[PDB]
Amino acid sequence: GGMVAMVFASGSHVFGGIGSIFPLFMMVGIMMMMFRGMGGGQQQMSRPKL
Amino acid sequence: MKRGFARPTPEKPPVIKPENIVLSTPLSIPPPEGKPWWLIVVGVVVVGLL
Repeated sequence: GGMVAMVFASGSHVFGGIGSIFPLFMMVGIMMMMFRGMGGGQQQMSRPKL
Repeated sequence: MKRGFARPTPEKPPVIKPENIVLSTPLSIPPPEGKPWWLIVVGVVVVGLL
């Protein structure tokens, strides 16, 4: 967000309108990896084994 | 009239040797360990979108 904000403070306004889709899709993918993710050897019941 | 024939001491026959053999146990199939394939796929998308 700081990166988007930096571009906004400089005045490019390139992310206005449809250009904003790039930060949005990126932010969703990052969310999936950090909250759910996958376990190591301590979690034996991985979906394919169960 | 026949020719005489006296039977001598029997010659040694070839000796038979038995054998006890234990078979090798077959190999065991490796259980299905599994990689979190989707995680690295999202990863390469995120770094590319950046």
